[PDB]
Amino acid sequence: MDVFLMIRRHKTTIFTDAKESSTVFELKRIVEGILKRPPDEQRLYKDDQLLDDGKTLGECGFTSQTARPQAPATVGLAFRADDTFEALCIEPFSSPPELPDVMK
Amino acid sequence: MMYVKLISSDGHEFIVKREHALTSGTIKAMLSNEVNFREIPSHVLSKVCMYFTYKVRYTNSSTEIPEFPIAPEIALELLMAANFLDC
Amino acid sequence: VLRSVNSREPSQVIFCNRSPRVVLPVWLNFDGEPQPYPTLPPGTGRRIHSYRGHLWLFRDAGTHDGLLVNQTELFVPSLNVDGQPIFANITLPVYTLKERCLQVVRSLVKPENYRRLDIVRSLYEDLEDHPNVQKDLERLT
Ligand SMILES: Cc1ncsc1-c1ccc(CNC(=O)[C@@H]2C[C@@H](O)CN2C(=O)[C@@H](NC(=O)C2COC2)C(C)(C)C)cc1
Repeated sequence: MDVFLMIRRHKTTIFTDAKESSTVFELKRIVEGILKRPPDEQRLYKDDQLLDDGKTLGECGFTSQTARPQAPATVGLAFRADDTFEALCIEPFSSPPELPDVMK
Repeated sequence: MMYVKLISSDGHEFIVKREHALTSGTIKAMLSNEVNFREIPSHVLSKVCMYFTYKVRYTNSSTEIPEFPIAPEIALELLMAANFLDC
Repeated sequence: VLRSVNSREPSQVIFCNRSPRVVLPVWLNFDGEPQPYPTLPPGTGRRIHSYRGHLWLFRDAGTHDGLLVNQTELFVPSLNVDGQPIFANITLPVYTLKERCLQVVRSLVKPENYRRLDIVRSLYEDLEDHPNVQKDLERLT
Protein backbone atom coordinates (compact mmCIF):
# COMPACT_ATOMS: atom_id res chain seq x y z
CA MET A 1 0.00 0.00 0.00
CA ASP A 2 1.20 3.51 -0.90
CA VAL A 3 1.48 6.26 1.74
CA PHE A 4 1.66 9.94 0.77
CA LEU A 5 4.05 12.20 2.62
CA MET A 6 5.45 15.70 3.10
CA ILE A 7 9.11 15.56 4.27
CA ARG A 8 9.76 18.89 5.94
CA ARG A 9 12.78 20.86 7.20
CA HIS A 10 13.07 24.62 7.82
CA LYS A 11 11.45 26.09 4.63
CA THR A 12 11.84 22.93 2.49
CA THR A 13 8.91 20.54 1.83
CA ILE A 14 9.19 17.35 -0.32
CA PHE A 15 6.02 15.73 -1.75
CA THR A 16 6.50 11.99 -2.40
CA ASP A 17 5.04 8.53 -1.75
CA ALA A 18 6.50 5.25 -0.41
CA LYS A 19 5.34 1.73 0.54
CA GLU A 20 3.91 1.07 3.98
CA SER A 21 6.37 -1.88 4.15
CA SER A 22 9.43 0.31 3.31
CA THR A 23 11.92 1.35 5.99
CA VAL A 24 12.94 4.65 7.56
CA PHE A 25 16.46 4.12 6.12
CA GLU A 26 15.05 3.62 2.61
CA LEU A 27 13.22 6.98 3.00
CA LYS A 28 16.61 8.63 3.79
CA ARG A 29 17.95 7.23 0.47
CA ILE A 30 15.00 9.02 -1.22
CA VAL A 31 15.88 12.26 0.58
CA GLU A 32 19.55 11.70 -0.43
CA GLY A 33 18.74 11.60 -4.16
CA ILE A 34 16.85 14.92 -3.87
CA LEU A 35 18.81 17.05 -1.33
CA LYS A 36 22.25 15.39 -1.75
CA ARG A 37 22.95 14.59 1.91
CA PRO A 38 23.72 11.01 3.00
CA PRO A 39 21.55 8.98 5.44
CA ASP A 40 24.07 9.30 8.31
CA GLU A 41 23.63 13.12 8.14
CA GLN A 42 19.81 12.86 8.43
CA ARG A 43 17.38 12.40 11.33
CA LEU A 44 13.71 11.64 10.56
CA TYR A 45 10.85 12.33 13.00
CA LYS A 46 7.17 11.72 13.58
CA ASP A 47 6.08 14.71 15.65
CA ASP A 48 8.88 14.87 18.26
CA GLN A 49 9.90 11.19 18.01
CA LEU A 50 13.19 10.20 16.38
CA LEU A 51 12.57 7.33 13.94
CA ASP A 52 14.77 4.18 13.89
CA ASP A 53 16.33 3.17 10.49
CA GLY A 54 15.19 -0.49 10.45
CA LYS A 55 11.50 0.19 11.21
CA THR A 56 8.81 0.17 8.52
CA LEU A 57 6.81 3.33 7.84
CA GLY A 58 3.67 1.41 8.86
CA GLU A 59 5.25 0.42 12.19
CA CYS A 60 5.99 4.13 12.77
CA GLY A 61 2.33 5.06 12.16
CA PHE A 62 2.30 6.08 8.48
CA THR A 63 -0.58 4.05 7.08
CA SER A 64 -2.40 4.19 3.77
CA GLN A 65 -5.60 5.51 5.30
CA THR A 66 -3.93 8.28 7.37
CA ALA A 67 -1.34 9.39 4.82
CA ARG A 68 -3.59 10.26 1.89
CA PRO A 69 -2.95 11.91 -1.51
CA GLN A 70 -5.16 14.92 -0.68
CA ALA A 71 -4.01 15.14 2.96
CA PRO A 72 -0.47 13.72 3.28
CA ALA A 73 1.28 12.96 6.61
CA THR A 74 4.34 14.94 7.76
CA VAL A 75 7.83 13.55 8.39
CA GLY A 76 10.26 15.92 10.10
CA LEU A 77 13.86 16.15 8.87
CA ALA A 78 17.05 17.44 10.55
CA PHE A 79 20.62 17.68 9.15
CA ARG A 80 24.04 17.23 10.79
CA ALA A 81 26.41 20.17 10.36
CA ASP A 82 30.06 19.30 11.07
CA ASP A 83 30.13 17.21 14.29
CA THR A 84 26.54 17.47 15.64
CA PHE A 85 22.85 17.53 14.66
CA GLU A 86 20.76 20.71 14.46
CA ALA A 87 17.44 20.71 16.35
CA LEU A 88 14.21 19.88 14.47
CA CYS A 89 12.83 23.17 13.02
CA ILE A 90 9.85 23.26 10.66
CA GLU A 91 8.75 26.72 9.50
CA PRO A 92 4.98 27.12 9.55
CA PHE A 93 3.06 27.94 6.37
CA SER A 94 1.60 31.46 6.05
CA SER A 95 -1.72 32.39 7.74
CA PRO A 96 -4.90 32.88 5.68
CA PRO A 97 -6.46 36.32 5.87
CA GLU A 98 -9.84 36.98 7.54
CA LEU A 99 -12.93 35.74 5.71
CA PRO A 100 -14.41 38.60 3.67
CA ASP A 101 -17.79 39.75 5.03
CA VAL A 102 -19.77 38.25 2.12
CA MET A 103 -18.28 34.79 2.96
CA LYS A 104 -19.41 34.89 6.64
CA MET B 1 13.18 10.38 -10.62
CA MET B 2 12.94 13.97 -11.87
CA TYR B 3 11.79 16.63 -9.42
CA VAL B 4 11.16 20.39 -9.74
CA LYS B 5 11.01 23.18 -7.18
CA LEU B 6 8.07 25.55 -6.74
CA ILE B 7 8.78 28.59 -4.51
CA SER B 8 5.99 30.54 -2.76
CA SER B 9 5.92 34.33 -2.25
CA ASP B 10 7.01 33.93 1.40
CA GLY B 11 9.99 31.72 0.36
CA HIS B 12 8.70 28.16 1.04
CA GLU B 13 10.31 25.65 -1.37
CA PHE B 14 8.05 22.82 -2.47
CA ILE B 15 9.76 19.91 -4.24
CA VAL B 16 7.41 17.75 -6.37
CA LYS B 17 7.66 15.28 -9.28
CA ARG B 18 8.08 16.97 -12.68
CA GLU B 19 5.16 14.93 -14.10
CA HIS B 20 2.93 16.22 -11.28
CA ALA B 21 3.83 19.87 -11.87
CA LEU B 22 3.04 19.50 -15.61
CA THR B 23 -0.63 19.20 -14.61
CA SER B 24 -0.36 23.01 -15.09
CA GLY B 25 0.19 24.31 -18.63
CA THR B 26 1.34 27.58 -17.07
CA ILE B 27 4.10 25.85 -15.07
CA LYS B 28 5.17 23.93 -18.19
CA ALA B 29 5.75 27.26 -19.98
CA MET B 30 7.61 28.70 -16.97
CA LEU B 31 10.01 25.71 -16.94
CA SER B 32 10.42 25.51 -20.75
CA ASN B 33 14.10 23.41 -12.70
CA GLU B 34 12.87 26.14 -10.30
CA VAL B 35 9.86 28.49 -10.53
CA ASN B 36 9.12 31.49 -8.26
CA PHE B 37 5.50 32.52 -7.59
CA ARG B 38 5.39 36.15 -6.41
CA GLU B 39 1.64 36.13 -5.77
CA ILE B 40 1.06 32.65 -4.32
CA PRO B 41 1.69 32.31 -0.57
CA SER B 42 2.63 28.98 1.04
CA HIS B 43 -0.81 28.22 2.59
CA VAL B 44 -2.08 28.18 -1.01
CA LEU B 45 0.81 26.60 -2.95
CA SER B 46 0.97 23.66 -0.48
CA LYS B 47 -2.68 22.88 -1.31
CA VAL B 48 -1.94 23.20 -5.05
CA CYS B 49 0.77 20.51 -4.64
CA MET B 50 -1.68 18.24 -2.78
CA TYR B 51 -4.13 18.59 -5.70
CA PHE B 52 -1.46 17.30 -8.14
CA THR B 53 -1.00 14.17 -6.00
CA TYR B 54 -4.78 13.66 -5.74
CA LYS B 55 -5.33 14.16 -9.46
CA VAL B 56 -2.53 11.82 -10.58
CA ARG B 57 -3.68 9.15 -8.10
CA TYR B 58 -7.39 9.20 -8.94
CA THR B 59 -7.45 9.96 -12.68
CA ASN B 60 -8.53 6.73 -14.45
CA SER B 61 -9.37 4.69 -11.33
CA SER B 62 -12.65 2.87 -10.57
CA THR B 63 -11.83 2.80 -6.82
CA GLU B 64 -14.29 5.22 -5.17
CA ILE B 65 -13.10 8.84 -5.32
CA PRO B 66 -13.06 11.06 -2.21
CA GLU B 67 -13.90 14.77 -2.23
CA PHE B 68 -10.98 17.21 -2.51
CA PRO B 69 -11.12 19.24 0.74
CA ILE B 70 -10.77 23.07 0.69
CA ALA B 71 -11.18 25.17 3.87
CA PRO B 72 -13.40 28.28 3.55
CA GLU B 73 -10.54 30.59 4.58
CA ILE B 74 -8.30 29.63 1.61
CA ALA B 75 -10.97 29.17 -1.08
CA LEU B 76 -10.79 32.59 -2.71
CA GLU B 77 -6.98 32.71 -3.05
CA LEU B 78 -6.89 29.09 -4.21
CA LEU B 79 -9.46 29.95 -6.95
CA MET B 80 -7.23 32.78 -8.16
CA ALA B 81 -4.20 30.47 -8.28
CA ALA B 82 -6.14 27.76 -10.12
CA ASN B 83 -7.26 30.32 -12.72
CA PHE B 84 -3.68 31.59 -13.27
CA LEU B 85 -2.28 28.03 -13.40
CA ASP B 86 -5.15 26.66 -15.55
CA CYS B 87 -5.63 23.53 -13.41
CA VAL C 1 -31.31 14.40 -30.65
CA LEU C 2 -30.65 13.07 -27.14
CA ARG C 3 -33.87 11.29 -26.16
CA SER C 4 -34.93 7.91 -24.85
CA VAL C 5 -35.91 5.26 -27.42
CA ASN C 6 -39.50 3.99 -26.92
CA SER C 7 -38.62 0.26 -26.78
CA ARG C 8 -41.10 -1.06 -24.19
CA GLU C 9 -38.62 -3.83 -23.10
CA PRO C 10 -38.17 -3.80 -19.29
CA SER C 11 -34.70 -3.46 -17.72
CA GLN C 12 -34.13 -3.58 -13.97
CA VAL C 13 -31.33 -1.36 -12.64
CA ILE C 14 -29.57 -0.62 -9.33
CA PHE C 15 -28.74 3.06 -8.87
CA CYS C 16 -25.79 2.95 -6.40
CA ASN C 17 -24.64 6.29 -5.01
CA ARG C 18 -20.93 6.01 -4.23
CA SER C 19 -20.45 9.76 -3.86
CA PRO C 20 -20.71 11.98 -0.79
CA ARG C 21 -23.41 14.10 -2.50
CA VAL C 22 -27.22 13.87 -2.53
CA VAL C 23 -27.96 12.56 -6.05
CA LEU C 24 -30.72 13.63 -8.44
CA PRO C 25 -31.38 11.12 -11.24
CA VAL C 26 -32.60 12.68 -14.50
CA TRP C 27 -34.44 10.72 -17.24
CA LEU C 28 -34.49 12.19 -20.74
CA ASN C 29 -38.03 11.65 -22.00
CA PHE C 30 -39.20 10.87 -25.57
CA ASP C 31 -38.98 14.57 -26.57
CA GLY C 32 -35.59 15.07 -24.86
CA GLU C 33 -37.00 16.94 -21.85
CA PRO C 34 -35.18 16.29 -18.58
CA GLN C 35 -37.48 14.65 -16.00
CA PRO C 36 -36.21 14.64 -12.39
CA TYR C 37 -36.72 11.55 -10.16
CA PRO C 38 -36.58 11.07 -6.34
CA THR C 39 -33.16 11.78 -4.73
CA LEU C 40 -30.60 9.32 -3.23
CA PRO C 41 -28.78 10.16 0.02
CA PRO C 42 -24.95 9.62 0.10
CA GLY C 43 -23.93 5.96 0.07
CA THR C 44 -27.44 4.58 -0.59
CA GLY C 45 -28.94 2.38 -3.32
CA ARG C 46 -32.32 1.88 -5.03
CA ARG C 47 -33.63 -0.93 -7.23
CA ILE C 48 -35.64 0.64 -10.07
CA HIS C 49 -37.58 -0.32 -13.19
CA SER C 50 -36.48 1.29 -16.48
CA TYR C 51 -36.31 0.20 -20.15
CA ARG C 52 -33.76 -0.75 -22.83
CA GLY C 53 -32.58 2.28 -24.77
CA HIS C 54 -33.70 4.82 -22.14
CA LEU C 55 -31.25 7.61 -21.22
CA TRP C 56 -30.19 8.83 -17.74
CA LEU C 57 -27.72 11.27 -16.19
CA PHE C 58 -26.96 12.20 -12.56
CA ARG C 59 -26.37 15.48 -10.68
CA ASP C 60 -25.85 16.87 -7.18
CA ALA C 61 -29.45 17.57 -6.10
CA GLY C 62 -28.61 20.87 -4.33
CA THR C 63 -26.08 22.49 -6.72
CA HIS C 64 -26.52 20.61 -10.03
CA ASP C 65 -22.77 19.78 -10.19
CA GLY C 66 -22.03 17.01 -12.73
CA LEU C 67 -21.50 13.38 -11.62
CA LEU C 68 -20.33 10.24 -13.47
CA VAL C 69 -22.14 6.92 -13.91
CA ASN C 70 -20.04 3.87 -14.70
CA GLN C 71 -17.20 6.34 -15.40
CA THR C 72 -19.10 8.37 -18.03
CA GLU C 73 -21.77 11.03 -18.63
CA LEU C 74 -24.82 9.01 -19.72
CA PHE C 75 -26.28 5.68 -18.64
CA VAL C 76 -28.35 3.45 -20.92
CA PRO C 77 -30.04 0.33 -19.50
CA SER C 78 -29.26 -2.82 -21.47
CA LEU C 79 -30.58 -6.41 -21.62
CA ASN C 80 -30.73 -8.19 -18.24
CA VAL C 81 -28.72 -11.42 -18.58
CA ASP C 82 -29.64 -14.32 -16.24
CA GLY C 83 -32.46 -12.16 -14.79
CA GLN C 84 -29.77 -10.09 -13.02
CA PRO C 85 -29.98 -6.26 -12.65
CA ILE C 86 -27.59 -3.79 -14.29
CA PHE C 87 -25.41 -1.80 -11.87
CA ALA C 88 -25.22 1.98 -12.28
CA ASN C 89 -22.32 3.13 -10.05
CA ILE C 90 -22.59 6.89 -9.47
CA THR C 91 -19.31 8.64 -8.44
CA LEU C 92 -17.62 12.02 -8.09
CA PRO C 93 -15.58 13.08 -11.10
CA VAL C 94 -12.03 14.29 -10.57
CA TYR C 95 -12.95 18.00 -10.85
CA THR C 96 -10.36 20.52 -11.98
CA LEU C 97 -9.02 22.57 -9.07
CA LYS C 98 -10.71 25.65 -10.60
CA GLU C 99 -14.16 24.04 -10.72
CA ARG C 100 -13.78 22.66 -7.17
CA CYS C 101 -12.85 26.17 -5.89
CA LEU C 102 -15.91 27.61 -7.71
CA GLN C 103 -18.14 25.02 -5.96
CA VAL C 104 -16.80 25.93 -2.51
CA VAL C 105 -17.06 29.69 -3.17
CA ARG C 106 -20.64 29.27 -4.50
CA SER C 107 -21.56 27.38 -1.29
CA LEU C 108 -20.42 30.31 0.91
CA VAL C 109 -21.50 33.44 -1.03
CA LYS C 110 -25.07 34.33 -1.99
CA PRO C 111 -25.45 35.01 -5.73
CA GLU C 112 -26.25 38.73 -5.18
CA ASN C 113 -22.83 39.17 -3.57
CA TYR C 114 -20.56 37.57 -6.24
CA ARG C 115 -19.91 41.08 -7.58
CA ARG C 116 -18.59 42.27 -4.19
CA LEU C 117 -15.74 39.72 -4.37
CA ASP C 118 -12.33 41.16 -5.20
CA ILE C 119 -11.57 39.11 -8.33
CA VAL C 120 -11.26 39.69 -12.09
CA ARG C 121 -14.53 40.11 -14.01
CA SER C 122 -14.02 36.77 -15.80
CA LEU C 123 -14.16 34.86 -12.47
CA TYR C 124 -17.42 36.66 -11.57
CA GLU C 125 -18.87 35.32 -14.85
CA ASP C 126 -17.52 31.83 -14.04
CA LEU C 127 -19.34 31.91 -10.65
CA GLU C 128 -22.64 33.20 -12.14
CA ASP C 129 -22.48 30.56 -14.90
CA HIS C 130 -23.36 27.73 -12.49
CA PRO C 131 -23.95 24.08 -13.52
CA ASN C 132 -27.25 23.42 -15.31
CA VAL C 133 -28.64 20.38 -17.19
CA GLN C 134 -29.86 22.29 -20.28
CA LYS C 135 -26.36 23.70 -20.91
CA ASP C 136 -24.91 20.19 -20.80
CA LEU C 137 -27.57 18.72 -23.11
CA GLU C 138 -26.67 21.35 -25.69
CA ARG C 139 -22.95 20.62 -25.23
CA LEU C 140 -23.45 16.85 -25.72
CA THR C 141 -24.72 17.47 -29.29
C1 LIG D 1 -37.54 5.28 -6.29
C2 LIG D 1 -36.51 6.02 -7.16
N1 LIG D 1 -35.47 6.65 -6.56
C3 LIG D 1 -34.63 7.28 -7.38
S1 LIG D 1 -35.18 7.06 -8.92
C4 LIG D 1 -36.56 6.14 -8.51
C5 LIG D 1 -37.49 5.62 -9.36
C6 LIG D 1 -38.86 5.61 -9.06
C7 LIG D 1 -39.81 5.07 -9.95
C8 LIG D 1 -39.45 4.52 -11.17
C9 LIG D 1 -40.46 3.97 -12.05
N2 LIG D 1 -39.96 3.78 -13.44
C10 LIG D 1 -40.07 4.71 -14.40
O1 LIG D 1 -40.62 5.79 -14.21
C11 LIG D 1 -39.46 4.42 -15.65
C12 LIG D 1 -38.05 5.06 -15.68
C13 LIG D 1 -37.83 5.54 -17.10
O2 LIG D 1 -37.36 4.45 -17.93
C14 LIG D 1 -39.22 6.00 -17.52
N3 LIG D 1 -40.16 5.06 -16.83
C15 LIG D 1 -41.45 4.75 -17.12
O3 LIG D 1 -42.07 3.90 -16.49
C16 LIG D 1 -42.14 5.48 -18.31
N4 LIG D 1 -42.70 4.44 -19.18
C17 LIG D 1 -42.41 3.86 -20.35
O4 LIG D 1 -41.46 4.24 -21.04
C18 LIG D 1 -43.36 2.78 -20.87
C19 LIG D 1 -43.68 2.99 -22.35
O5 LIG D 1 -42.85 1.85 -22.69
C20 LIG D 1 -42.60 1.57 -21.29
C21 LIG D 1 -43.20 6.55 -17.95
C22 LIG D 1 -42.58 7.60 -17.01
C23 LIG D 1 -43.60 7.24 -19.26
C24 LIG D 1 -44.43 5.94 -17.27
C25 LIG D 1 -38.08 4.54 -11.48
C26 LIG D 1 -37.13 5.08 -10.59
